[PDB]
This record gives sequence, C-alpha cells and structure tokens, in this order.
Amino acid sequence: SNAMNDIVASTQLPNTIKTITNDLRKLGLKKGMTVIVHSSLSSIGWISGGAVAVVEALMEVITEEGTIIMPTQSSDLSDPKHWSRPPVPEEWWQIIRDNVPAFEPHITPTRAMGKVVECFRTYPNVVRSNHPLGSFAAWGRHAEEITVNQSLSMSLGEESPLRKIYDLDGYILLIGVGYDSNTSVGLSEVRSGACELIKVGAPIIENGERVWKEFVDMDYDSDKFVEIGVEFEQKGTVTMGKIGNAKCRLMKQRDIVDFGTEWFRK
Amino acid sequence: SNAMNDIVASTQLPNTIKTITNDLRKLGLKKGMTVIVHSSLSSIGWISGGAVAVVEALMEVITEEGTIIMPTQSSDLSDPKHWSRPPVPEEWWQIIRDNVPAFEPHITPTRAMGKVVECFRTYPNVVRSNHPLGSFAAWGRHAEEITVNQSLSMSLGEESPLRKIYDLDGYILLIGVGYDSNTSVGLSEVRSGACELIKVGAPIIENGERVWKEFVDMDYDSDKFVEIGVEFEQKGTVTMGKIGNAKCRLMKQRDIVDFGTEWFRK
Ligand SMILES: CC(=O)SCCNC(=O)CCNC(=O)[C@H](O)C(C)(C)COP(=O)(O)OP(=O)(O)OC[C@H]1O[C@@H](n2cnc3c(N)ncnc32)[C@H](O)[C@@H]1OP(=O)(O)O
Ligand SMILES: CC(=O)SCCNC(=O)CCNC(=O)[C@H](O)C(C)(C)COP(=O)(O)OP(=O)(O)OC[C@H]1O[C@@H](n2cnc3c(N)ncnc32)[C@H](O)[C@@H]1OP(=O)(O)O
Ligand SMILES: [Cl-]
Ligand SMILES: [Cl-]
Ligand SMILES: [Cl-]
Ligand SMILES: [Cl-]
Ligand SMILES: [Mg+2]
Repeated sequence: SNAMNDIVASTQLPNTIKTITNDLRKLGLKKGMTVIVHSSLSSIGWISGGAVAVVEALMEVITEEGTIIMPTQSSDLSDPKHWSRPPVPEEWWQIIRDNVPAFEPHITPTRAMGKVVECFRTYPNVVRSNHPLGSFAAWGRHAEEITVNQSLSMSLGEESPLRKIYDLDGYILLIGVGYDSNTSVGLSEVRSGACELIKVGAPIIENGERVWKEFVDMDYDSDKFVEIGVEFEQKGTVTMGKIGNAKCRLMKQRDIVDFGTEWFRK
Repeated sequence: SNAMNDIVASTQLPNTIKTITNDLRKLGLKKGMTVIVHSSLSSIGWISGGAVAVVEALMEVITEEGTIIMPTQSSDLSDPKHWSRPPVPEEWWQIIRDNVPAFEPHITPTRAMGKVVECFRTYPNVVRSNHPLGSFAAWGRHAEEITVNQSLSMSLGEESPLRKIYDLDGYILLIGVGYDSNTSVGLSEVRSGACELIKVGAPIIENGERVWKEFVDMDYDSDKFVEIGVEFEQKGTVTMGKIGNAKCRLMKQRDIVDFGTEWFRK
C-alpha cells in the first residue's frame, strides 16, 4: 500500500541513510561502480529523509569516482494517438502536438520513474541526456560520457546511455521493482532486430524553437522483459538481498543484455 | 476508475499553456504583480504538459518584472513528537532526530504543497528561503528580497516572506483550493496572538555541519482560515473565475491579512 500509516506499520525501525548504506554494501554495491538504478520508495518501508536518504545512501557507497545512472523518462511528451493510460479523445491529438511544452533537460519532469528519480535528477552535478521521451540522468565519473550524444531515433539503442553502460561493464540495481522496470533490456530488443519499428513524435527545441518532431523507434514492450527476467534468474547470475522491506537485485548489465538479445532471437 | 481517467472525463478540451495564460489574464493576473500562488493540479482538468504548463503560464503573465511566490514546506524534517499524519512509534523519535538529512534548499522536497510547487521550486532561477520547515520559493523581480533572511522562529511571522509580500502590497492566487491553503492568513494568527506556541526542531547545515536545531513556532490551524475566508468574501473584494475546471480566487494579501488579524482579536 502507498498509504503512509501502512508504510510506517510495515517497518520495525526507521530506514536511514546509514541503514540503507549498510544494506547496499551487503548486497554488493561498491565504491567506483557504474550502476543504473530502478526503484520504488514505498517498497523499502518508512525512511527518515525519504527519497533524499536513498540518493545520499547511493552516493555515499558509489562516490564521485563511481557513476550512478537513472532513467528520466517523460512519456507524457509522446504522441497521444497511442495513449491508453488513460487515452484521450481524438479531437485532442493535434491540439496536444501543437501545445505540449518542449523537452528541456533542466525543466521537464519524469513520469512513472518514482520519487527517487525526481529527487536524484535535481541534484547538483547530475547530468541529463537529450531525448524528449527516453532520457537518462547520471552522476559521477562517467556521467558525461554516458549521457552525451543520445540519438533521437532508437532511443534505447547503440547510440544511447544503455550502450555506454554496456561498454563500461556496468551494473543494474532493482530496488523493490521487477524486470518490467529494467530499461537495459530495451537494448536487447534493438539488438535482436525482432520487435517492430514505429513512428513516434515528441516536442523538442530545434533552432531555439519548439518543433513537434517525428522520428523512428522500437515499440518497446515491457511484458517480454518480465519473461526474460524469469528465465535469466534460472540460468544467469543475479544477486539478491533486502533494503528494508524491498527485495532487490543486483546484476551485471552485459549479462542481462546479452541474455535478452539471444532470448528475443530464440 | 483511476484519478487520471476521471480527470480526462471531466475535461471538454485540453488545458494548455495558452488557455491557462488566457484564463489567468481573464481572472485579473497582470504583468509585474507580486503574487503568492496555491494550487491543485487536478482541479484544473486535463493539462497538456501538467505542472510545467501551469508554471510557464504563470511566468508568461507575471514576467520577470513581477514576482511569483509559492510555499515550499518540508514538514517531514520536523521533530516527530508532533507528527500526526502519520504518527510514528516513540522508539523512533531519537533515531529520526539523529539521522534525518539536513535541509538544503536546492534539494529538500516539499510535502503536501503539490506538483505545481515541486515543479516551480527546481525551475531555473527560482530561489528558495533558508527555513528547514516553512520555506518559500520565489521567481522574478523581488525573488531574493522576499526569500532572504527568514527567521528560524515564527516562520510565518514578521520576518517571513509573508511580511515581505505584505509590504509589497502583493496578491494571493488560489487555484482550485480553499482558504485552508491560504498560508498568508498565518500572518494574521501571529499578529493577533491567536494560536498556540510550540517547541519544534529541524536539522540544518551550520558552519559546514549537520546540527539538529531547536526553536519556537506557532501551531498554525488551517480550519480557522475557512471561517475567515467565508466572512471576508461577504465583504466583496475577491475576484473569482475559473482556470479550466478550477474554482479560483485572486485577492490582495494586505486585505485578507488585515481582516484575519481583526477577526482573531474580536
Ligand atoms: C521498461 C522501462 O524502461 S520502464 C522505465 C523504468 N522505470 C523505472 O525505473 C520505474 C521503477 N519504479 C517503479 O516502477 C515503481 O513501481 C513506481 C515509481 C511506478 C511506483 O513506486 P512507488 O513506491 O509507489 O512510488 P515512488 O517510488 O514514487 O514513491 C512515492 C511513494 O513513497 C511513499 N513514501 C513517501 N514518503 C516516504 C518515506 N519517507 N519513506 C518511505 N516511503 C515513502 C508514498 O507511498 C509515496 O506514494 P504517493 O506518492 O502515492 O503518496
Ligand atoms: C495554510 C498552509 O500553509 S497549508 C500549506 C499550503 N499548501 C498549499 O499551498 C498546497 C495547496 N494545494 C493543495 O492543498 C492540494 O489540495 C494538494 C496539492 C494538497 C492536492 O491537490 P492534487 O490536485 O491532488 O495534487 P497536485 O496538485 O500535487 O497534482 C498532482 C495530481 O494531478 C493529477 N495530474 C497529473 N497530471 C496531470 C495533467 N497533465 N493534467 C491534470 N492533472 C494531472 C494527478 O492525479 C496527480 O495525482 P497523483 O500525483 O496522486 O497521481
Ligand atoms: Cl563497475
Ligand atoms: Cl541502435
Ligand atoms: Cl519488494
Ligand atoms: Cl545531513
Ligand atoms: Mg537540475
């Protein structure tokens, strides 16, 4: 439950930066690590400091000489034709394309990324990549290298932060979330050459001016991510432990990405 | 049916930066005004761009020659002895005092202020006061003057951003919320001696270190404000109108504050 008395009731003693730091280290997070993090704050139990405590815990373990990455997706900038949660009437679609504010990395909020991401993306020295729908944010040693020159088309492909993490043999940390939140599997979708290309649209700043920009991407499908996860855990290497009440998973990104790639091909 | 689904169903046509701007001007908002704003995003009906659209619209009307203020309270940094929404076990109280992260204006999230406020406070050039519980954020001409040197004790009193708005002869804008959100009437409580005083605490950064700090504030009571609002409205100086579906009010802060002060003494 997300109701606060349920969250408090689910906890024996407060989670603090210190208890979270200790839990992260026991799980295997280390100084210098490159790690992309996916989370649910409520899954942990009651935390003194809320999202701030988790971000500060992560930074305390990883440090400046490591790199933290988080997806900072902004799907409400997408073309409303495809919307289902909820869908909007068809008479709104062109109004939306004409009026939805352009992606601006320092301004545009994330949607369905979680409070930990909203907190993290506003930290000083956090760098955001340039994609109106599928951006990422990063902090630490490789933050610039990982976020720079993201392509508009194939947002999760070979010219994405996912590929840069892959190149650096980075880790994926899932905090109280499952494989449907594992963005890195999108890179397996692209490399499989299986899933379908679709025409997508989003508002960007182009020539110092708002344009509704059309481009090409994959119709990424998170349901096959969960299937991959189930199989990956029966076969591949993944570490599991708890942060407060959250069941967490830590894994090498290259292991899951390569497994996913072969899975999609069959 | 999900919150969002009902929001869409109660909207005939999408709210945009342009329709919100147009509605704001229609209501009476003008270039160069000093205005403190309180809002519910969902009350407007469906907005293309959500919180961003509302902030941008306010900025387009007021301009940098005016000033926008919003409360940015972070009450989850306070001494848990006083918590009721929700309370936590007493065994936790010292742990929390020892571990809750210190307020840092560019980082600490708000509680119960709304997505509009969360968007506004991290927007570029927006400035936030120093108070660890009762801070305010501002943008524009008097942003720095309004937010500088807020006293630790009596966070809503004669040295708070509320007094500075008062001296500037500013306005209050309520967007789909009632008098119980009208923070400025806290100033009336302070001046009349209405509400009770309490020992509170919070953590700050002082001389480079996290210090848990004790101080005095008033136990501000929102319920009183609604009765006051009723009576002050009868007196005829509140402009009312809609922004999308939101019932909005625009009034002079001096006028409501002076009325509330009188209201409490008698
Ligand atoms: C394939 C892809 O690429 S998908 C893109 C990748 N996506 C992700 O990484 C998302 C991963 N996270 C998730 O999927 C999550 O399930 C989410 C974010 C959708 C929802 O998780 P939640 O825990 O409900 O939300 P979130 O993490 O934002 O936390 C806010 C909640 O924390 C709780 N909370 C508030 N304060 C505290 C505190 N001090 N301590 C503990 N919990 C708290 C509240 O319940 C709050 O819920 P509310 O806003 O309804 O009141
Ligand atoms: C006296 C004092 O000092 S009290 C302190 C002063 N307080 C304030 O000024 C805050 C005033 N506002 C309120 O009190 C409000 O009632 C709140 C903010 C407490 C509740 O209002 P809400 O409309 O529920 O929340 P909020 O304004 O944050 O908007 C977020 C909601 O908008 C809705 N929403 C999201 N996107 C959109 C969109 N594009 N268009 C329209 N609505 C949307 C969602 O349902 C979201 O709810 P969720 O986050 O639970 O999914
Ligand atoms: Cl590493
Ligand atoms: Cl690619
Ligand atoms: Cl869990
Ligand atoms: Cl601290
Ligand atoms: Mg920023």
